[PDB]
Amino acid sequence: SMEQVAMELRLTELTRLLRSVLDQLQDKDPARIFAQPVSLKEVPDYLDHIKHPMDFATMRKRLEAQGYKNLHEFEEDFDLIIDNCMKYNARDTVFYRAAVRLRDQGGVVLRQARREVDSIG
Repeated sequence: SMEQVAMELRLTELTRLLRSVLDQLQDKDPARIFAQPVSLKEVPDYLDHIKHPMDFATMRKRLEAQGYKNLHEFEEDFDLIIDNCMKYNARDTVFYRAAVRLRDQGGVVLRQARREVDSIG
């Protein structure tokens, strides 16, 4: 149908916008602490601690399969990155601190992304 195509164009355009959001968020992680999944070879107990691991590469795979239907789903995944880190790692670590800085800086980007998603529809 033509309606299915129109819906698919909206999804493609959301995907375009979330790709730009993802790039901007990942620039706020210049140490690349959150770039890749936590290694289960190097942290073998990780899944005993963290039930839903997340990282920027995993988000990018979902994004490119157009697997985020709305901004809420994308934000859920970004929040997992931060929240998992702040539980696994103690307050006095470079990892925890990187997450705090990513959260604070990403808030600005996400605030305007929400306005853009509503605005453009």
